[PDB]
Amino acid sequence: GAMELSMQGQLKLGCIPTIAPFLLCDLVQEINQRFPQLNLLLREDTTTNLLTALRHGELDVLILALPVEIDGMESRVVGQDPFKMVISRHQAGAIKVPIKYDDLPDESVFLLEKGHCLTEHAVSACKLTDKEKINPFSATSLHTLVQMVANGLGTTFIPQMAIDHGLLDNQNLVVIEPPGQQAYRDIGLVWRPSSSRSKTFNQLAEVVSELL
Amino acid sequence: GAMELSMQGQLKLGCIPTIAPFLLCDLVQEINQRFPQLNLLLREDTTTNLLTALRHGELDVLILALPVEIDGMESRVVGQDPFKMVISRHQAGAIKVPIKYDDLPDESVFLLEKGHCLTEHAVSACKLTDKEKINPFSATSLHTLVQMVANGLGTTFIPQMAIDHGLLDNQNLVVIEPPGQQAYRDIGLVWRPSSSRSKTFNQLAEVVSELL
Ligand SMILES: [Cl-]
Ligand SMILES: [Cl-]
Repeated sequence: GAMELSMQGQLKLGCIPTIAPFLLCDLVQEINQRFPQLNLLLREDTTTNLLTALRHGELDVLILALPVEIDGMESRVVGQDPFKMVISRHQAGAIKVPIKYDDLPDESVFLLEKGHCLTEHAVSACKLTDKEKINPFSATSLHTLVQMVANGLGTTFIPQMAIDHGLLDNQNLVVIEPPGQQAYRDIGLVWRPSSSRSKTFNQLAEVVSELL
Repeated sequence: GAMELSMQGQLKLGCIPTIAPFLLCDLVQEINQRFPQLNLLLREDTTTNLLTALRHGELDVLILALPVEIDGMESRVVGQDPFKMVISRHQAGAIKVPIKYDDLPDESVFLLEKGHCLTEHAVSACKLTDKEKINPFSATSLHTLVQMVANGLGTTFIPQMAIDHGLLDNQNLVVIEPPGQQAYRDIGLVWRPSSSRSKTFNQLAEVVSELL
């Protein structure tokens, strides 16, 4: 017979569509080795929906792009994710580098629908002020946004973690620096102040910071 | 001065999240060369939302997994996308091959939320009849579903086109054949019967069939 006897057990973690496919792959491989009793149940959803789920106790912690509205929550910024622009190789001649937005055709910049925080972060961080350059057809996923660029329709802003995880592979794209010397987004963890699991969240924050 | 003068112009194409990241990359590279004046505006959304958009004339054509409810629309099946199961390498010993669902632990099969047609297609095609094997926490994207499997939490069904496009890269997974000799989903194009662009859609259908 036998005698019966913080990074242990189950965690429900939410993450946005422009981070989850990329960073969470690395996070899972790291915690598999370093914290092998931690089981991560994962939710992918856009920022507003994740915040509601967090406030309602349906998720324990979020990995978000910041800043976004997170009134009343605890957060910790864990790193920075640079922005690049991308263009198809077959349109790369028709656009000169360094990029000056004023020299692009009108309606040449494709962006995600506004429910995705990537658009607000990229437009402000990369200083796109001329709305006439934005194409009126809004993209609805990062993959189909890139595919439209790969089809030659224009340009867009892409996070570095997507490039590092192969999003552009076999799509014959060229990666360009955007305007601005603050062309990145912050990445952070967000949780409830009343949570008893702060020690767990801060250990996870350290792991995530090492992946950025 | 100068004199002024079917696969030409703009097409709005909708596609589901478990196809769009994979097949559309190939489709864009093929049409870039074969039909260079065809501009593809892309929408990614789940099946029900795409059907509404198609019926309302907000999209021209869909690439769907079939069968799903498409009353009143024209469709054409263009190929078959096999299913596989996946498990983490570190749990691969604890699950014997060939897979018999009855020998899996209860709650070991993770599935997408029901708004994603992958779950109905995979469960019927791969003959999962024992609901006790399904984990009650539903996944909300194909990427985070795979990441939970990579974390060792269980197993799931994945479409072959995702495997062929590198979804499992660097996640230390093992690919297994599911039960059944009809373990695949049909892929098809769907459009309005009153459309005047049938010649365009049938040419696109031929291109897509060559990618499967
Ligand atoms: Cl978002
Ligand atoms: Cl769907």
